Amino acid sequence: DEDLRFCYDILQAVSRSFAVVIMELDEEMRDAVCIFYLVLRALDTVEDDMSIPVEFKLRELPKFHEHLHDTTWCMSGVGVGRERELLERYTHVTRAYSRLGKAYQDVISGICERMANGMCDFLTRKVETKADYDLYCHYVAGLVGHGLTLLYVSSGLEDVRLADDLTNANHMGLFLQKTNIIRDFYEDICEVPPRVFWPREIWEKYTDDLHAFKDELHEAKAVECLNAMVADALVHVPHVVEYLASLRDPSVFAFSAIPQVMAMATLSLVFNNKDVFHTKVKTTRGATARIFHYSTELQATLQMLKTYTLRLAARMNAQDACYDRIEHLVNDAIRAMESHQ
Amino acid sequence: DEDLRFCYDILQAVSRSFAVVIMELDEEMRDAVCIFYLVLRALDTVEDDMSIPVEFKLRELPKFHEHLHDTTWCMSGVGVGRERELLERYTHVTRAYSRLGKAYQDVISGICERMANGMCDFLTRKVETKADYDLYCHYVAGLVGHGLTLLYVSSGLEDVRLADDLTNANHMGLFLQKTNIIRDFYEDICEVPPRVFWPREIWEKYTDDLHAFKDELHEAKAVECLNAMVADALVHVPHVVEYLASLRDPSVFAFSAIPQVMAMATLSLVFNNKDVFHTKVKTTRGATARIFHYSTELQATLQMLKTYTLRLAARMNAQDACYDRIEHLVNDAIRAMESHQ
Amino acid sequence: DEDLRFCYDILQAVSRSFAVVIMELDEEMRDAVCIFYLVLRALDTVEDDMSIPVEFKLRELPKFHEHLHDTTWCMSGVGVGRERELLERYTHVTRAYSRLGKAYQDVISGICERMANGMCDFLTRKVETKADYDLYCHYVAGLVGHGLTLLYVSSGLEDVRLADDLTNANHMGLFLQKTNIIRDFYEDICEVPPRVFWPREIWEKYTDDLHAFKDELHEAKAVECLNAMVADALVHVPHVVEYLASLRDPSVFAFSAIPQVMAMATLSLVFNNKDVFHTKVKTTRGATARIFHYSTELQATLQMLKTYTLRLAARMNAQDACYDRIEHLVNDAIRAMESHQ
Amino acid sequence: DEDLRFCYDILQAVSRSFAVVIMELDEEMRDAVCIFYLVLRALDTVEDDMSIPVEFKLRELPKFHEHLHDTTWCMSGVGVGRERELLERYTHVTRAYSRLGKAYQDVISGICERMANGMCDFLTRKVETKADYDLYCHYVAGLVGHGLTLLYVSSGLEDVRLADDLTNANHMGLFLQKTNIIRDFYEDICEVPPRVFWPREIWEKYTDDLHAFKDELHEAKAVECLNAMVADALVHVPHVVEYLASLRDPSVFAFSAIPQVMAMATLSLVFNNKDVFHTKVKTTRGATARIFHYSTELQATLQMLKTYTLRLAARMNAQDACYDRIEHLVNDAIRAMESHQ
Ligand SMILES: COCCCOc1ccc(C#C[C@@]2(O)CN3CCC2CC3)c(Cc2ccccc2)n1
Ligand SMILES: COCCCOc1ccc(C#C[C@@]2(O)CN3CCC2CC3)c(Cc2ccccc2)n1
Ligand SMILES: COCCCOc1ccc(C#C[C@@]2(O)CN3CCC2CC3)c(Cc2ccccc2)n1
Ligand SMILES: COCCCOc1ccc(C#C[C@@]2(O)CN3CCC2CC3)c(Cc2ccccc2)n1
Repeated sequence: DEDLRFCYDILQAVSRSFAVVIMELDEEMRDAVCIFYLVLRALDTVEDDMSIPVEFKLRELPKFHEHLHDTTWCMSGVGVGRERELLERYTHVTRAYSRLGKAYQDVISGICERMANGMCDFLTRKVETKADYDLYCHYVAGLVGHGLTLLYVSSGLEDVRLADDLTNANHMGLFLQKTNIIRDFYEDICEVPPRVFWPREIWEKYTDDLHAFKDELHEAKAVECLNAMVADALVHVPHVVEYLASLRDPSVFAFSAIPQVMAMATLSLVFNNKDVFHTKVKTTRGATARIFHYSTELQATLQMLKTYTLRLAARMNAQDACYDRIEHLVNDAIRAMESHQ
Repeated sequence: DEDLRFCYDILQAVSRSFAVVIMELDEEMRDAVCIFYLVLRALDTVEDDMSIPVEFKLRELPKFHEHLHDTTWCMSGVGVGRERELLERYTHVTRAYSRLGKAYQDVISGICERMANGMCDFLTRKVETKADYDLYCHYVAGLVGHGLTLLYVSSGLEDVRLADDLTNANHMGLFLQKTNIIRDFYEDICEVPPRVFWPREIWEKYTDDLHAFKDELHEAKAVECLNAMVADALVHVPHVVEYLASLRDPSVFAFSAIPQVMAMATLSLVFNNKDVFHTKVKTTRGATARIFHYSTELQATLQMLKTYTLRLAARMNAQDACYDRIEHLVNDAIRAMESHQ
Repeated sequence: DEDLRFCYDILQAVSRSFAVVIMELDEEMRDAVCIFYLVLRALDTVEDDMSIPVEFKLRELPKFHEHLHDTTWCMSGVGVGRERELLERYTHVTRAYSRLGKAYQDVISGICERMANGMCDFLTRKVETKADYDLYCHYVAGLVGHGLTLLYVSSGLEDVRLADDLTNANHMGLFLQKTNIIRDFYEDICEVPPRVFWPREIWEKYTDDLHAFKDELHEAKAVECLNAMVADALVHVPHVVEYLASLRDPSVFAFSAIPQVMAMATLSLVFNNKDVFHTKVKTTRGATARIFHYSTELQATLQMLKTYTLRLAARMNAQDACYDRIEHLVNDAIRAMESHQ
Repeated sequence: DEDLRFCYDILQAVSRSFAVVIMELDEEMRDAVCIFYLVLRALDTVEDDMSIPVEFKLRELPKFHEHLHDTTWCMSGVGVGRERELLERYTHVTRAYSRLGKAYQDVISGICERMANGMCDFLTRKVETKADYDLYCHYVAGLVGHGLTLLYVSSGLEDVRLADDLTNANHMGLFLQKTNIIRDFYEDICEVPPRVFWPREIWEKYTDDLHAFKDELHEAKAVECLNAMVADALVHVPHVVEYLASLRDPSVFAFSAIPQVMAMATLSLVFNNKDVFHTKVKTTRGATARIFHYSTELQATLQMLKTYTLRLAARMNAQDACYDRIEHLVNDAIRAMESHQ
């Protein structure tokens, strides 16, 4: 019992936000998801440490998942804060892993490698085009979408058919990662070395240097560039709706809907707002609470996404460049929503 | 009309959950059970209220049922909040009561009296032996099983052969009560004054002072006594199944299954759980939602009780000495379960 | 009464359907047919445990029919569900046995033995050819035909000049059994350990791996392999009609016509259907409701059979590999039905 | 001492291909390689036997490596020829295993267990994609390349850095295992039941039924497919050239180079050759004698490899489909060789 407790204790300590949503699931579902998260967290931890040689990463990450069967493996000099204790006591994670159904072990191990390999691809090349941006997000978010979906099936809580086409599942992950990449633009831009995710194929149409946006000036394009990033994100919404409306199990739904609705609300805020280049754009605790409270069933869930979407569209002028691309990205979204009510 | 609307309004107020389950019954049977619950409720409001003297209770309780024919009666000095209001306006209960079929009225009175007496017995003495434990749960729960079963037969929805041996009916109520007694340990002991139900004949083998389970120091002995308790409740599982399998009506079944399935799920969570000693362990709103949805038919019900049963035996370790008492009990439970598939 | 009650409350607990058809019969024969069924199922239960030794079967099976007196018998560690209860409390079957007339008693014994050995012959061996097929079905199903036919005779209800030739009596059994083997495939293929009854001589022509059928990428050949199975079945049809036509007792006809009609209906549904490889295919409640209702006399029976035989021919087209063939088999069937109108 | 005798004895009886290259190793390292082989050999005998329930393999194969410490362990009746005698007296192995550098023991156990679970993972599922193919070859061959590589470093004969990247080592195993699968096509497709490894993602393009590759009628699409397989295998060559060129110890190089060269020689003979679909194409013993004699030095090895890679290419012609892909892969392997000269 000491193993699973260490997992949940470090989970809540390294990702309190997500640590709350995950408590929507129960029994073995939450157990697997918890371990699944920690593994990917450990993986990303190593891949994020810049004091680690590139080669070491290029040959260790690809076989990271192999340590999932070695109940003796662990690290000692890596990890930021509590992220350290996770790698130093990984034994608890792997030992808990070996208790999950053989079905859960595979999805986790499989995704861990696929993601790890995807990370190695970007450890040697920059993110220039949108394809790169969509592929990168697919590795750190999209695949996460695949894994979870494969879990709802292996659990028997959802219809086996939910895993034929994972396009939407991938969309579920992209909507979150992108909404995040946008908001967390300032924190990521100043860090040394600077971690950039915004594709040159999008910001180059606005500036020569990206780290020139902090400056209160150029603020006119910063917005236009930001909106371009938002629009690019509003593309996944329609698919997000489709994926949610395909969920039947109440537990699996709340765990899948809460993050999405939370993202749409986040976008409706960061959209067409300069304050994104200087500080953290967060939703009010009241909005956070309610979302976590009503996103238990489709209807009410679609009912909120529908609201935030309008509060996103109803914030720009026909003078703002994207009044068109958005006016459609909004209808396309609302449509999908209206087609399930 | 208005009396009924009060009873149903006070119901969801004093006990939401049950107020949702009771909706599984038809207006006919529902009106009776709702009043049956409020009677036993107002009765408990007197027993559990330590703010008043014992000579007041042993004076009022014994003749509580008699008040059912006095639509004027009411008590205005016992209980807290809602429950307190239930007594000050007990009139509505008796009102609607007089509007019930004689058959129902009598069953509600017989149980109210027999329970009232039982409460008095344990009102001037504690629970030391297991027999005490069982006998008590009988007076406050087992009898409810008898009453309900009698109401089912009386109504005609269930066959008369059901009331031949109220043994399994008693088991139904015991499984629920024991599960609650096991979960609300910390809450009941942090009561002023402390409320204890765990039979001395049991904790006596793990500590001389039950209050030691609150301190982590005795975490081992605590969880070791907790598992002993859970083991005591598993004895009723095989019987609960039999009773649920003897029900023919779809409405009565659901109303009888849901609670049982909710208890098993809860029992699988608090099993070998130490959190039980510092907080209240509960199922996820989503899981309790999945239970209300499928506890409509026997089979679907049996596989849920099965799953949760297997979950209980899984969270078990071979290292500790309770693994044996249980392994044997889980089999008798799963056996009886498969014994109907 | 205490013994038959058990025999009935148990019969009604494993084959709800047959437990409804058996009531078409008369008290004298019903009680007999009932015990006759139980004994056989009690037998199949022994012949169908995969967590039980082989040298236990024969050593115990061929002494099965012998143990049908010795009212002091019973097996405590056999099957699952109610079945094991039938064996752990087999006693009620042996006294209700003698309690019952003996003209039948001998028939039960005769087959009970024959069938048991037929099962022994196949325990270690398996089905490689259609010869193994028709043979196996003979022991488990065909013989039930001989039996029932015999019981019919000895009861004076049917002509003694009917137990002379038993060919058709075997066809009734094979048809019923073979139809179940086709419909209950996925259910059997998923048995753990696996259960196979399909002639190696047949699927060796549409594939090289039977378990493969679970696939969705072998369909085309899987269905035509199914068509072949159905084709093989339709060979008994003409002989089924003939038998039903000979029966002259209203009560004995219904009990012998419904199962057949139910089979033809099911067979006319599984034919050229892929759904058979991922779920059980069964007649709608309304369809089966009409079957029990009309299959009381010959004419009505022959008409439904025909109707269903004309729905199995409506699913195929010229492009089919068994098309021009089945039209032949479908004819031989109708011809027979049409020669009694 | 007497036990290593049994080990080498059995070794020379079971494996006639590797037995020679192993015997030529340096005593110390050799014993571990001998036992390492005998271990995997015992494991395989289990997976490759069709008289065992696959329901008990999945439950015990993953435990097989545990017996490596229990000198009293052995298996009663499984496997034929000498392989049977292998487990019956598996003690000689385990006791010889005991007296080996703990490092060697850890490597054998690790690979053994990992390979075992890989077999179970492929006992239920089959090879449909080119992923299942590479993954399967990985479990039963790539891992062997891992173990040996680990054993090399463990002995100190090779630099500790040889274990850094095990990707090339994996390529080593795949080149051998694949060449055999391609060469043993006929021998395998004519089994009871049949054995197949050629990925559907490849042959589904050249036929509807793989078995159709035995008829002179489908001789055209048979070869065209065989070429697809050869190309797939020719992908691992470049890495093979790299791994060999990384070995510094003569003993290790000879043992590693010979098998690789032999495979390429065999591949150059089966390529575009159609006798494969009915006979077992092989290298003349005089050729495998020339290879053993010269594959002791890098340059000599690279040379032989090149000339075998060249004639494999000088086999196809313009009118051949694979012509283009072969050139690329061939010249790709060539360049790798000329790179180390
Ligand atoms: C129904 O579809 C569900 C789609 C979920 O989409 C995604 C997308 C990205 C993430 C994430 C994340 C992290 O911030 C946490 N750790 C894993 C990747 C990164 C960095 C370390 C996550 C969070 C996540 C991570 C691991 C397990 C579950 C969920 N989910
Ligand atoms: C088919 O068998 C049915 C067995 C039902 O078993 C149980 C067991 C315990 C309870 C309860 C309860 C209470 O908390 C609510 N009130 C009545 C007894 C106590 C205190 C006041 C109850 C809830 C209950 C009580 C009265 C009426 C309906 C349901 N049922
Ligand atoms: C007028 O001709 C009548 C032909 C009846 O043909 C058949 C064929 C098969 C069966 C059957 C069956 C079982 O599923 C039930 N038990 C007996 C054999 C198997 C397994 C255990 C049965 C059902 C059966 C079994 C026992 C007694 C009566 C009928 N009948
Ligand atoms: C320097 O890199 C060396 C790469 C060697 O590549 C490979 C690839 C495949 C095999 C093999 C094999 C087997 O047929 C024999 N047994 C082990 C795996 C299978 C089945 C049972 C083997 C043969 C083998 C197996 C065990 C010990 C030594 C060699 N080696």
